This record gives sequence, C-alpha cells and structure tokens, in this order.
Amino acid sequence: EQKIQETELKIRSKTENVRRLEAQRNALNDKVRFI
Amino acid sequence: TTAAPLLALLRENQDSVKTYALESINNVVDQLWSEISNELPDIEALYDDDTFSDREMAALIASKVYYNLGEYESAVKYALAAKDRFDIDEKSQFVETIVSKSIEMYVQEASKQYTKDEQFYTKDIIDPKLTSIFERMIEKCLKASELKLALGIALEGYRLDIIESALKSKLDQSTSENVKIINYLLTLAITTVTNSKFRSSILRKSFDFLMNMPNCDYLTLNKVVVNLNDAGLALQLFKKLKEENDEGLSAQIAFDLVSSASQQLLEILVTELTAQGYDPALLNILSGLPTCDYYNTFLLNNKNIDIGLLNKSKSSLDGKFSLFHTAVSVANGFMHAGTTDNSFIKANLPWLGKAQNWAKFTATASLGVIHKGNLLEGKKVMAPYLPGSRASSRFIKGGSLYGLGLIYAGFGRDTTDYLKNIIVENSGTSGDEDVDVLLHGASLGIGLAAMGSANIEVYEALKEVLYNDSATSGEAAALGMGLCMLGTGKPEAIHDMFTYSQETQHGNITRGLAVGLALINYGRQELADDLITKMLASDESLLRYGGAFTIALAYAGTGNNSAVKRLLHVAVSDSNDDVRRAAVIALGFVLLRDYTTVPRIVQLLSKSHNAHVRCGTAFALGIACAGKGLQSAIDVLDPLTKDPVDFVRQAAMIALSMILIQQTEKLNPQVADINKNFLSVITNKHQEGLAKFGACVAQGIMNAGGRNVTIQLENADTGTLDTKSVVGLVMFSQFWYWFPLAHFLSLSFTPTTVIGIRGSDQAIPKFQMNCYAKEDAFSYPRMKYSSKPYKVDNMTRILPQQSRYISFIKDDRFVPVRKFKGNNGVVVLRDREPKEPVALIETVRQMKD
Amino acid sequence: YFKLKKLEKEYELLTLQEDYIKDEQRHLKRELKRAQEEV
Repeated sequence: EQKIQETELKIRSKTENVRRLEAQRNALNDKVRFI
Repeated sequence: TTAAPLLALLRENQDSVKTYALESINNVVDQLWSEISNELPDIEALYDDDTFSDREMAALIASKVYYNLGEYESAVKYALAAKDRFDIDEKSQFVETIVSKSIEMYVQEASKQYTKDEQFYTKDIIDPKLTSIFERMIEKCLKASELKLALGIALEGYRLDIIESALKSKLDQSTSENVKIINYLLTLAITTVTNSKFRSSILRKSFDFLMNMPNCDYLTLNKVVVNLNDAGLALQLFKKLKEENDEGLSAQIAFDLVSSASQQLLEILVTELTAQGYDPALLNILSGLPTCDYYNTFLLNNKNIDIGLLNKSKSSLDGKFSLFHTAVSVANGFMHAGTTDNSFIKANLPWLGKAQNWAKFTATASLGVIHKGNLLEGKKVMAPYLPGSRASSRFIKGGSLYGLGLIYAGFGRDTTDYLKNIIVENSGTSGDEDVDVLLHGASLGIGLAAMGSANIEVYEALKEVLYNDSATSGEAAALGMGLCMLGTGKPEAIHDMFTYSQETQHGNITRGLAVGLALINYGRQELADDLITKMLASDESLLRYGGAFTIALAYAGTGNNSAVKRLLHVAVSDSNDDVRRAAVIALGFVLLRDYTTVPRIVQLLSKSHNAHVRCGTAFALGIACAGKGLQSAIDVLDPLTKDPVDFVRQAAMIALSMILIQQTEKLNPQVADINKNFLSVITNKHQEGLAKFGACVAQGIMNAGGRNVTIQLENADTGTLDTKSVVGLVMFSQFWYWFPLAHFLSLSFTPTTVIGIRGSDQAIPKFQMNCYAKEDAFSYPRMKYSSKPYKVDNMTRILPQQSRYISFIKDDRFVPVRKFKGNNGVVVLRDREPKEPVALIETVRQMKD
Repeated sequence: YFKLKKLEKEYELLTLQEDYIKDEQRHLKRELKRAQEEV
C-alpha cells in the first residue's frame, strides 16, 4: 500500500505549485478590471 | 569482513576460494557499499565470464549497490540475473521498491505492445525480467488475502491471466462477494485502462462466472451488455431465464435493458428474441411500452404547477416580439410535460394570438413536450394541424410535425414512413418561406423518431434538402441525418458532409453541418481525430464551433487530458467569442464523470473580459452538477447573476434551475434568493431583456413535470452516457442566434418515484413505507440522520440524492432485494407472494398504449 | 481502495492548471498591447 502513498506525496508537493496560479490570476484580474 | 580487499582478489585463480570470499561480503553490502563501489566494475565484469560460477551470489551484491546508488532500473536487472537468491517473500524496504519499480516499467510496455498482440503476457514479446517479479508479486498478494493490490495492479499490467485464473480460486459462492469484486474491477479499470479492447475482455470473461444466475447481480451483467453492445450477450441473458423461472428477476432485467440500449440493440430484444422464443409478458416490456407508461402516470398522481406565480410572469407585457412569449411557452410546456395538459394553449386564448409567424412553432411544439410519452393519442393532439387538414397558416403547420418528433422519439418507426413522405413532396423546390418551415419541423421530427437507428432512406431524403441550400430547413436536414448516424456511424458520410460545408457557405447550414459532424462521431475518441484536425486547422468560425462539440461527444464519459488541452488552447488563442463559448461548454461533457473538479475550473474561467466566456461556463457548470451533489456551485454562479450582460444572466438562471431542483425545505439556503428573483426580474424594467426571459424557463425547469422530474445524466441506474440527454443539452446552446431550440431539453427530464408494481404486469398500487427521508414532495412553491420515518416514501417526488437512506418495509406482500436499488425508471420490485390484493389502482396508462 | 482511484483523478487538475497559468501570461501580453493603445 506504500506505492500509492508515496505516489500521492507528489500531489501534495504539486499542490504548492498550484499556489503560483493564484498570484498570476490576481495580477491578471487587476489588468482586466483596469482595461 | 571488509569487502574492499576481497573484491580485488577476484582476479586470481581458485574460484573455490572466491566462494568463501563472497560469504563475508554479504554482511557489509548494506554498510560499506559507499566505499567498495570503486571495485563495483569488477563485480559486473565477472557476470559475463563463462568461467565464473559465483554469479548466483554475486548478483545479490551488485543488486544492493546500484539500488543504494540511486538507480532503480539497475536494481531489477541484477536481482533477477541469478533467478535464485532473490526472495520476493522477504519483507524489507529493498525488495518492495524493486517490485514496485518493475511493475511501473511493466505498465509502460503493456499499454504499447497490447495493440500488436493481446497474448504478449503468454509470449516472449516482453523481456521476462519485467514479468518475473510481476508474476511473483501477484501470487504473493493472493496468499495474503488482499484483493486491493492484486486486482489494482492487474488492471495496470494488462494481463488477462491474473483476473481469470485467480477469481476461480477466490469464489466464495450470501453470494455478495463476487458482486463487489467485479465492482472493484469495473470502477478502477475505467479510470485506469486506456484501451477499450482490454476492458472489453474483462467484462466478457466475468460473464461466464455469473452466467448460471445463482441469485447473483443482474445489474453487473446488464452493464456488460450495454458497454459492449453485443447482441449475443443480450440474448444469452434471456436464455438462462427459460431454465430458472423467476417472474421478479426476469422482469427487472427487461425494464433495465430497454432503457440503456440503443435502437440497434432493441431489434435483437424484439425481432431476434421472437425467433428463438420469448416471454409474452416480457415482449411488450422490451418494446418500450411500459417505460413511457410509467413516466406519464407517475406525474399525473402528484402534480403541482402553481399557476399563481406563473400568471404574474406571463401577464407582464404583450410586447418584446416572441422573446417574451417563447419564454413563457417553453417554460410552461415543461411543467405539464408528461401530464398531457393543454391549459396553456386551450384555456388561455390571448397568449396564442399575440405570437408572430415563426413564434407559433413554440406554441405548437410545447404540446410535444407536454404530451411526450403518448403512443396512442399523441397524433390526435396535432390532428387539426396535420397535413391534409391544412391549418390557420403554414408557419404553425410545421410545428405539428415536430411535436410528433418529441413524443415518438425512438418509437417513431410508424411516423418514420409518414414524415419522410412530406419531405419528398417538398424536396423539389420551395417558392415561399413558410414552405421550408413545414419542412423544418418535418426534418427535425423524423430525426428524433429515427434517432439511434441508421436509416439510408432518411439520410438520402435529407441529402436532397441540403442540395437546395435552404436557409430555414438546412439545419433541420443536418440535425436529422446526425441523429441517425449516432455511434460509430458511416465513415463515408463524415467526409461528404464536411465537403458540403466548405462548398456551400451559409450560416444556418454550415453551423448545422458542424453540429451534424459532431453527432456522427459518438464515443469514437481517437477515431474522430481525423475530423477534429481539419476543423482546428481551418479559420472558419462555424467549423471551429462544431470542433468543440465533436470533442465533447467523442471524449465524453471517461475524462481525457488530451481533450482538455485542445479545448483550453482554443478558448484562449482564438478571439471568437462564439468559439470560446463552445470550448468551455464542451469541457463539461468530458467532466460529466467527476463533478467535484468542475466548479474549480469554472472559478478560474469565471473572471474574464469576455461575456461569452463567462456565459458558456455558466451553463456548462450546471450540466454535470444538475443531478449531482456539491451545492457550492451556486456561489460560483452568484457573480454571473449580477453581470450587466443580458445573455450571461439568461444562462445563469438556467444553470441555477438545474442544480436547485428539489433543494428547497432546509436543504440549500440559497433557494430563498432564487425564488425571489423569479417575479422580481420579470416585473422590474431595470433588468435585462434576456435576463427576465431566461428567468421564465428557470422557474419552469424547477417546476418541470410538476416539481417531480429531475435531470439525470451519467448515473448508476443507466450505467453509461445517456444519448437522449446529451444531445438535448447541446441544442440549448443555440437560443437567439437562430431560434430557441430549448424544446429538445425534454429528453433529460425523468421523474423520481419508488414503487414495486408487481412481479408480472403493470399495477401501480398504493402503499406506505415509513423510512427516513427528507421533506420535499410536500414542500411546494406557495403564493443529520435520525432514523425517523417519513410521511409517505411511496412514489411522491422527494429527491434521488437523499433517498439512499430510505429503506423498504418487508411487512407488505413484497420483499426487499437490493436494499433500495434506487432506480426510478425501472422500478418493479420483487413480489414474494403474487395474486394477493395490493390495493391496486388502475391508472390512465391504457390511454398512452 | 479510494486512495488508488483518487490518485489518478488529481492529475487532471495538475494537467489543466499547468497550461492554464501559461495562458494567463499570454493574456497578460495581450493586455500590455491593449495598454499601449490606451495611452
């Protein structure tokens, strides 16, 4: 059962990479509301 | 002890001394490996030496070096080099990683060589070093009585020997163990196995185990026939019903197969079944007669339209052309759907006369949604407007032939010969505009009647209409041919209809051809990529519109990341708002399986500078979330309700109407804000025109079928993608571009009822359950698990979601089987003591037969 | 057994959002072109 758990740990690591999308989306919405 | 001097002494003579030298090394292989690694090349060089007989013990040393070095691929090779010292049963972190690494590399080669040969697991096509550990790991899991890792890896390994051989030894035949085993094999392999041929054999091999029918699960065998679409397995189910005689078990199989099967499989269940013998009680069941009878009668018993709130909506104004009259007519036709109530057309004179010429189509086609399900008097409703009786005009006459298409769809073999004769009369030419209107409703009616069945006569009759380049019926001919080509279809018709789109450039034609080219490819997945590439490479706006729906229908069901990358790049790079709207709507059809991630994607697309992008994501959110959970999608559609754009608020109200069905009475707290906006937006003149026009249908969808019917798409009852439900939702995407298509939505409305009927014929009795249920059916628009019984759980309306806690009382003449099977269309529970009074009440279903 | 099914279901979000953050940068470049027209 460790093969699924160790593979799932990568999803938690890539979860913090999703956080980079919120920084770009909020910066993009500031340009959309400006125009 | 120290392996450093011993490894350098392996270049001398007396190989018998080398045997004793390797004995003391095996202790430090996990310790000094970081040091002696300088002598590692001398270990590998001896393996290829023919005079070196110690390679059995030497393979264990090198297996623990390269592994700790960080190379997982090398640890598999040196471990299986000897095929002796390696012990898979030994429990350690060294062996378990090598096993998991060999399986990971085995799945990559299994998804490739499977195309050339399916027997590769019995042959040398794969190097046995991959299959050596893979075979020993499965045998170790079988001895540990663990079916989670054994069956899960078997689906990834693409080996038919594991599931077939191991299941025979694990048979516990209660007899509920073999049902869950296949359920674990069916659920996982869909999201795991990427080849439709491998999962086709898994369902086929599992049929031979349950073929004896020892009171096993028929729903498991029914999903095999529906997915494979095999005529032999469908007939084989009734072959066993002749040996073992059960009236309850044979019935539930018949009601289930008729709904999920296409038109091609119904011929095997009727025509082919008659030649080999059948059951006189089960013959009419497979013909779809009781299916339509249940939907019409269950809605008539409990029916609340609440016309008080509707009177204030349709009395606001007589202007705004038909957009106001179409909104109230299409919405009201949903409330009476299946109940056969003409009170909107009959009892109210003025609202019919205020309509325009083409507006009379909605008033006439509204009865098609209302009377849908009537196979007897459905023609008498349109009788005055049928050809030969003339009509008030020729614009309204065309809607009568379309009203027969909504009611008789799939049953319209009788009307198929009747509707095509009108097309031939008008196939020559047209001198007036209303002449094509009569041909428009005729081509759409025959397309629905022949929907699901391939007919060369309908394809050739509508092909001559396309040659005339009609600006009205041109789309009707394309939509009619696409419904006959559903499924695999005709490969020749793919390039022929695609050529006519490039030769003839027309808005109402090419757009209909683009949708027609999407319908001809259904479930083909990569087989339709040839047509998708031609649409993406072309810069035409209409060809890019149909490209998304072509991806939507073929890639629906099981999700695919390849279809996501296609729909994402088109909705961004392309500047066409209509194409961006089609790309975001097409994404919902692929996501129908997982409704939890649908709102998260919409939230990313909820903020944009384009209105059509936000309008497309609005309705696409309600497609998958209609009959599913995750009520938080309402808050996603809240900012779209405040959008000053007119058509965005229209699609937002419709999307809210789909999710909020049966969500009232302390289920969803947002039901109070949506009920106020019904009368508020219509009466207020400060809102948008299309905003109040969409709020009419929004109030009509929640009240459709008298608060009863719900939108069910990709559920556990059907087992696969509903053909009639997915096509109707595509037509709604086109509203004010040509003329509202919302009449096609009636295919997705089904009532929610729980009743046992009998074990032989139609009954519809009246009894009581008294099990835990939420309060829904007794909560109608006005002017925690407590194990507490409800008022009446029999029939009524309630909700399919929270009904899972409803049990079945055994104190009556019936008996529970599935412990709330929860299938509203099939119903017909088991009767342990027939020929006893059920307090039966004969319904009006005889009028629908 | 839900750990095996939900494992591959999470990669669909990582697949879309990987190319979706790149589309926001392409949109940001289009907003800069529109910003030059505003001046």
